[PDB]
Amino acid sequence: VRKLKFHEQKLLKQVDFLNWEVTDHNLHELRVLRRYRLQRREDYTRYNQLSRAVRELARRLRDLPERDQFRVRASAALLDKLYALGLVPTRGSLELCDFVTASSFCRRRLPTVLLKLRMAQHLQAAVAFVEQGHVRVGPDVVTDPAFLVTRSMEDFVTWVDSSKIKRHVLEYNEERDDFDLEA
Amino acid sequence: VGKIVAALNARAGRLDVMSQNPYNAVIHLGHSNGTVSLWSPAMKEPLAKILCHRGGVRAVAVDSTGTYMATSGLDHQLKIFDLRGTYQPLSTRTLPHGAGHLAFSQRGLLVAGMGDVVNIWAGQGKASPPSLEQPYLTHRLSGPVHGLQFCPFEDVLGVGHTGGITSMLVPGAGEPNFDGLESNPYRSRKQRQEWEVKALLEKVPAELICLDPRALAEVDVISLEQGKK
Amino acid sequence: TSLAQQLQRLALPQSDASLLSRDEVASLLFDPKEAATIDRDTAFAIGCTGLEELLGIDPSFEQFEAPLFSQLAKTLERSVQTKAVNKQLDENISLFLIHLSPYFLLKPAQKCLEWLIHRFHIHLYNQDSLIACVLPYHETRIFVRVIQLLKINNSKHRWFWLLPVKQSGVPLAKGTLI
Amino acid sequence: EDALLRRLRKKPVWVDEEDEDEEMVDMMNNRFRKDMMKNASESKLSKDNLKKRLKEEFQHAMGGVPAWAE
Amino acid sequence: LPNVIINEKRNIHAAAHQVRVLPYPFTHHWQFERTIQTPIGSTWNTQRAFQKLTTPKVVTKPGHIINPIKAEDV
Amino acid sequence: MAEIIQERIEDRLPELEQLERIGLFSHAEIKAIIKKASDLEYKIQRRTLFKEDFINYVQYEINLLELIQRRRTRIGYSFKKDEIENSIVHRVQGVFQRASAKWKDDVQLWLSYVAFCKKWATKTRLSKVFSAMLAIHSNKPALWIMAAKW
Amino acid sequence: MKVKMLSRNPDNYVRETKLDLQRVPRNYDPALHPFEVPREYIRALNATKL
Amino acid sequence: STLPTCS
Amino acid sequence: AEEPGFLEGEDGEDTAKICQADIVEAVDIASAAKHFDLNLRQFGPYRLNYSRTGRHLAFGGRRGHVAALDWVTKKL
Amino acid sequence: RFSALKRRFYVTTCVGKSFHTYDVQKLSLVAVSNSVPQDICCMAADGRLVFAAYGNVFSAFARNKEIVHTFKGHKAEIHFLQPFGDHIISVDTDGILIIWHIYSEEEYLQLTFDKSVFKISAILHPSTYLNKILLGSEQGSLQLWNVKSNKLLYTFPGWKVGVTALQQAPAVDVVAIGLMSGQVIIHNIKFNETLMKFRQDWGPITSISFRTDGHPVMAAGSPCGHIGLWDLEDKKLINQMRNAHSTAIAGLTFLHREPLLVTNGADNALRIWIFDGPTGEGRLLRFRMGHSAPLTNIRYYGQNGQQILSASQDGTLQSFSTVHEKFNKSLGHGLINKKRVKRKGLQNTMSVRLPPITKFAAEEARESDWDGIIACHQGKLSCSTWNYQKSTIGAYFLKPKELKKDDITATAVDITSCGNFAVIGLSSGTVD
RNA sequence: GGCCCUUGCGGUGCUCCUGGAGCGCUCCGGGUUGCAGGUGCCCGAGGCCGAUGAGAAAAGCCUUCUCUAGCGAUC
Repeated sequence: VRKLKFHEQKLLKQVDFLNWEVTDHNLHELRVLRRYRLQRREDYTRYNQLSRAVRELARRLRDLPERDQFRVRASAALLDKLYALGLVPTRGSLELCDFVTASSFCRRRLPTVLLKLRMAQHLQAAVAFVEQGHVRVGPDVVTDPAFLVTRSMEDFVTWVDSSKIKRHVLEYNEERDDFDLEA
Repeated sequence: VGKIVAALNARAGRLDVMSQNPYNAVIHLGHSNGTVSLWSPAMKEPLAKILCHRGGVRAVAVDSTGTYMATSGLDHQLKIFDLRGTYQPLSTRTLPHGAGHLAFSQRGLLVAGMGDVVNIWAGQGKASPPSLEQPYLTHRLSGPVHGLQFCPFEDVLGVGHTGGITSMLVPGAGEPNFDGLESNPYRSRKQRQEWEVKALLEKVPAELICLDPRALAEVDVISLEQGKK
Repeated sequence: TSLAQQLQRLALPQSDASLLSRDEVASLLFDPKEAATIDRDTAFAIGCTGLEELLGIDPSFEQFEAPLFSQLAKTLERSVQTKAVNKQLDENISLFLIHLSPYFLLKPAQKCLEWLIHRFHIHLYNQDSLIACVLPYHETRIFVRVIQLLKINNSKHRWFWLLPVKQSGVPLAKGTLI
Repeated sequence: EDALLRRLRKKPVWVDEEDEDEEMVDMMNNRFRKDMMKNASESKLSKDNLKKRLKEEFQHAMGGVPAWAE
Repeated sequence: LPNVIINEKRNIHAAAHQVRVLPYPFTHHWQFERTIQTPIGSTWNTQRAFQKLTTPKVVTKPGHIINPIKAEDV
Repeated sequence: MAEIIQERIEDRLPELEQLERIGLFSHAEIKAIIKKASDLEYKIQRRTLFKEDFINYVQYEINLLELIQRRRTRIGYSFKKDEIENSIVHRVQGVFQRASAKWKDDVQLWLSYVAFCKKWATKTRLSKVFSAMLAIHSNKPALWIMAAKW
Repeated sequence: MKVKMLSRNPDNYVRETKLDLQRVPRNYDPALHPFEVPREYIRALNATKL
Repeated sequence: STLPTCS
Repeated sequence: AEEPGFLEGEDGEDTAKICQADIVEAVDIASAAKHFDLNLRQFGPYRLNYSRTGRHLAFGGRRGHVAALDWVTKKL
Repeated sequence: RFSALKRRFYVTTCVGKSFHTYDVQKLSLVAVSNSVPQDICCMAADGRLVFAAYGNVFSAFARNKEIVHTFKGHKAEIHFLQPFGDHIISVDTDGILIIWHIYSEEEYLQLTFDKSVFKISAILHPSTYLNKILLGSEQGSLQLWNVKSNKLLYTFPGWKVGVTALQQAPAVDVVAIGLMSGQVIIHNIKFNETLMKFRQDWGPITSISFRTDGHPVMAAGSPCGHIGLWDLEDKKLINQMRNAHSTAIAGLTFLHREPLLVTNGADNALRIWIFDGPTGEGRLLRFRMGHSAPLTNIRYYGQNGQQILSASQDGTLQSFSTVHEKFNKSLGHGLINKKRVKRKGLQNTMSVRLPPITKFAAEEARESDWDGIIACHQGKLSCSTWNYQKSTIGAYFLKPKELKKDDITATAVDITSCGNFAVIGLSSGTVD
C-alpha cells in the first residue's frame, strides 16, 4: 500500500494485489470488455471457449492428408459457416480459420454493427438505442444487445417505424411526412 | 502474490461445512459420513479423520486457543472434543431442535443457532470446556438463523437471518485488553499502513502448516540417522 | 438508500465519529484547527476562570462549583455512565443554563459555555436547553456561532428551520421567528 | 453509580377469604403460569407469593408505576 | 484412538526447513531443543526483557583508540 | 512512541509493588498512580515539547514523595527508603537534567533545580548543579554570590 | 441483576491534541500472539537476506 | 384464573 | 486496565429468561447504542463477517446485496 | 389480540355473519372466518380463540376460521362475553350470567340478577385479582363479585347516571368508569376514592383506552364520532379529534407500549392514528375503507370477471375485486376543478362536489387510450366520464350545447362496443 | 355549463397487503435419537471499423497515495 523502501522492495518483490496476470488475466480481459461493451463477464467466456473449438477443429483437419475427400468436404463446410456469420473475411484456405478470436464474435454484435453503419457514433449510444426499442431487424424488433447479425441480415437493420430518432432523420432531410410516419 | 498454491480433491462429495483452527491453522471439513477431516495445503490427503456423529455433520467450531472442538449433527447431538492429542467427546447433550451454526468467542463462550432461536452456553473456561448443563442467554429472531459470529474485542454478537441483521448484547464474551500493535480498533491510517508492511515482511509459507505449530523446533530425527550412517 | 436511511435514523450522539478522533473539535471561541490543539487542562482553566468571574457579579452560582466545575466533572465522560447519571447531568446542565441565560452576552458566560461544550458535548446531548438559553439573543452574532455549532441539516429535524442562519452566517430575523 | 449520583445531586374496604388462606396453586402444568416461573423450585406457589408475582408482571408490562397513580 | 485415523506420511516440504545435524556440544536432541524454545522478539516480551536478550557481546566507542590490557588497569 | 514510555513505566513498577508490600498504598491507589504516571509520561516524550509538561511531571513526583513521607510517619515504617525514595529522586533528577539541557537560558528552571537538590538530593549532586549554572551564566554576579553563600 | 460491560473511556485511548502522538497499549498475553516459533524464523531468514 | 374445570 | 463483563441473577432468577430489553436499560448509553436490528427482508437471508479488527462489518444477501460499513458509528 | 409463536398483534373486526383478521403492522388480511346463521352481536378474544355470539347461542373459533366448540343453554340474546382463563362468562339480556368451561362445554356456575334492581351494562375483570369480576349497572350501582366463592364481596353506590364502559387503567387497583352523561371517573376500587373526573358533552361514554408508551394520555369515544384526549398527570384536556368517524365510535384501543390508536365505526372504516406530530396532533397513518353509504348501482367490469364496479350515495366510484381484497381500488369522488382539490384537500372544497351517480355504463376496449366509463348524476343535466387505469374522473362533461339549465336531467346512458361513442338520453326526449 | 378567500400556473413530505418469497400457535403431542466408489474449473490481441475509441467537455463529494520543510533524539 505505501511506497516500498529500497530494502523492503527486495524482500517484498513480486507482491502486487491488483495485478494477477497468471491467475485471472483480468487486465487483458478488461480491454476486451471496455472496447466492446459487454454486460456480463460470462458472455466473454462463451465466445472465448467457442473460439477454441473452431481453432481446434482447423488444426486437426490440417493433420489429415491433403488429398483426402473427408478433409476437403469438411474444410469447405467449415469456412462457409464462418463466412456467413462474418467471422472470416474471405472463403479462402484454413489459414484464415485460425485468425478467429473471441473478439471476432464481439464485432458481429448488433450494437457495434450499428456503429459501422453510422446510425450511431458512440458505442454506449448504440447499446442505448437497442435497449429502448429503436432498432429492428426486419419486422422483428431486437432489444438484446447480445445478438450476432448475419451478413445477409445486416442489410435489413433499420430504425423501427414511429420512432423519434427516425423523425429527426427525416426532419433534417426535408422529407418529414406526418401522414406516412405517425399514420 | 496472487497465485494458487494448492488445489485438493477431498473426494467426499459436496462440501458445505468448513472451519479453521486459529491456533493450529488447519482446515476442518464436515461430511455426511459423520467424520471431520483435517487438511493442510502441503498434503494431498487429509491429516486426520475423526468420527464424531452417527449421522451427517452440519456444523463445526473451535476455540481460539485450539483446545476444544464443537460439532453438531443430524442426530441432534451437541459434542465437545478435546483436540490436544485425545480426540474424545468431553460433553454430550441432546437438543430438541437442530443447531445449524456454531461459534466461539475469545473468552470461550459457545453459541448455537437452532432455527430462529440462538442459545449461548457459558463456562468458567479456566482449563475447562463450556458447560452444556444449562444455557447462559437466549434470544428469538424474526427469521431462521443463517450466520453467527462474535465481534473480536466487543461484548456483542452478530446474527444474520432472513429478516435482516441483529446485534445482541452478550456481557462477558469479548476479551478486555487488546494489543495496540496487532489489532488496534483506535488506529489511524498511518498506523494501519505501517502494520501491513510488517505483516507482509513476516508472512509464513504454506508448507509449514502442520498439526503442531511448534513442529519447526523439534530436530528432524529421521534426518539425524541418515547423517549418522 | 433504504439501508442508508435506516443507518442514518439509527445514528445517536453516543456513537458520534468525533468522539473517536481529534481531526475536528467543536469550539465556541476558536476555529477547529486551533481548537484541536487545546488540552483538557487549558479548557478547564478557562471554564474555572469564567465561573470565578461570574461569581463576583452574582453569588448564587456557587452551587455549580461542585457538580460541573470540579475534578470529578473533569474526569467524568458521559458515554461511560448509565442513563440515570446522564439524566442527572441533564438536570444540572439545564439548571446551569437557566442561570446562565441572563448573562449570556458577557464573556465569562461564553467561557463557561465553551468549557461545557468541550467536556460534556452539550451541542449533541442538550440541544433544546442550549437553544432555550440562547434564543432571546437571536439578533446577535454569538447566537449565529452557537447555531453554527449545532447540526440541523436533516429536513425532518425539529430545528431545521434554523438552517439558513447557519449556512449564511446571519442573525435570525424576527419576522421569521413570528 | 449510587455514590456518583449522590455527588451530582390505609386499610382495604373488602377482604377475600380465599386470598387470606395459604393455599398453593400449580404454577407448572398451567399454560399461563408456566411462562411466569423463575426457577424449578416454584412448581407450586402459595397465595401470597402469587399476588406479588402477578403484580410485578403487570408493572413490568406497563413499564412501571405511573406518577399520577400515587 | 477409538475412531480417529492419523496420517502416518511425513511432510517432506516441512522437513526440509528443520535442522538435520545435532549441533555441538549437545549429545542428545532433547538437550538442543530446550535452548530454542524461548522467543526473543519484542512482540512476546517486555521492552526491558527484550533489551537483556539482545545484549551485544562487544561494545566499542566509535572514535576512541583501543589499547591493549594493562595490568588490570594498573 | 510508547516503547520508551513502557520502559519508564516498567522501571516505575518495582517501587509501586514495594509500596503495595508496605501497606502504605492500596491496589486501586497503585492503579491510579500508574494511570496518571502514564498520562504525564506521554506528554514529555512527544516530538513537540513544552516546559509546562516537565513542570507538571516534577510537581506530581514531588507531591507523591510528600504523600509517602506523611504516610510513613503514621505507619511507623522507615525501612526500604532506598528502594522507593532514591529511585523517585533519580527519575526527577533525570527529568530536570533533560529540561535544563533543552532550555539553558531559563534561570527560573535552574533555581527550581537548585531548590529540589537542596531539599531532596545529595550535596555532591547540588555541587554539580552550580558548576553547570556558572559555566553558561557567568555574567550574572548574583549567581556567584548564591554559590558562595551555600 | 448486576450487569457490567466493557466501556473504554475515549479520552484514555485517543490522544488529546493533534500535536500528541498516538497511544499504544500493549498486551503480552500469549493467546493474542500465536505462532511465536514460525513468525520469528521468517524474521531471522529475512535478516540474513538483508 | 384458577377455577377448577369440573364442579 | 480493563476487566471482563459479567451478568449474574439475584434471588434465584435464571439468566436464560432475561431478555435483551432488560439488559439495555441497565447498561450505559455507549453499549446500549451497539444493539440494533436492521430490517432487510426484501432480499434473501444474510451472511455476515466481522473484520479482524472489530470496527468494521460486512454482510452479503442471498439475492445479491453486498454492503460494508463501520458498525460502531452509523456510516456506510 | 396478541399471538403466540408470532410476536405480532392482530385486530379482529365483525363483518355481518363473519369476522376478519388483520395484522396491525400493515393492515393486511390474514384470515376470513366461516359464516354463522345469525348476525354476530358480541365478540371476545383471549389470544388462543375468538368467541362470537349470535342470537341466544355463542361459539368458539379456532385458527380464526372454523368453530371447534359451541355452547347452548341461553334463552335470551347475549350482549357481553368475558374470557376467564379456561372458562368463559356470558351475560344474557334477561339477566342470566353463566360461566362455562370452554373445552368440556359444561356449565360451571349460573347467577341471576333482578332486571329492575340490577341490569348489567358493563363487565370488567381487574388485573391481578384472583377470581374477581366487576359488574356495572344502568341504575348506577357497581358490584364486585368472586366467582369461586359465589359471594358478593362489596357493593359500590356509584353515581345515579349509569355505567356504560369499564376499562382497566395502567395501575394495580385503578379502573375507569364511563357514564351516560359523558363523564369519565377514575376510581380506586380497593379503598374507594375517586382520583379525578373528566366530562364531555357529546353523549354517553362509548369506550376508554389508556396510552402506555410513557405518556399519561386517556382517550374516550362519543356517539357523535369525536374523541377526547385527556392528560392524567395534569388533569386537563390535551386535544380533541373531531369527526374521526362519521358515525358513532364503536371501539378505540391504544396499542401496548405504542403511540398508536386503533378505531372503527359504522361507516365501514378501520383506521390507525399516530400521535407523533408536534403538540400531540393525531394524524391518519393507515386505513382500510369501503363504501360508507348504501350502494346505488353495481355492474361487472371486464370479461375476465375478477372486478365489479360499484357506485354509492357518498359520491364515489369504486372497484371491488372478486378474488382478493388486495386488488380493491377507488376512483375517487366526483369533482369539478380537480386542481383546486389539490390545494385545499377534499374538505373545504365541498362546493365542487358532484351529486351521487345514479346510472353508469362501462366498456373495456380503448381503456388504455381514453375514458371508458360514462355516468349520469342525480338531478344534473351533464354526464361525466371516468378513467379506469388512471383511477380518477375523466376530462369531459357531455351535454347539449344549447341547453344550460338544470331543469332537464339525464335519464339514460350507454356506450358502444368499440368504445368510440356514447349515447345519452334526456328527460325532454332528445337523444344525442 | 355549474366553481365566487381565485389561478390556461407549478412543487414537495408520509400511507396504500411480495405468487413461488415473514414458515411454524384451538385441543392433543416432542419422551429414552434409541466412513462404498468421486481428478474438477480457467487460460486468443489480427478489425472490409467509427470518430484515440469505459466518445469528448465541465463542475461539486469520498477513497488511496506522493514530495519536501521544520520538529524529535542533550537523561
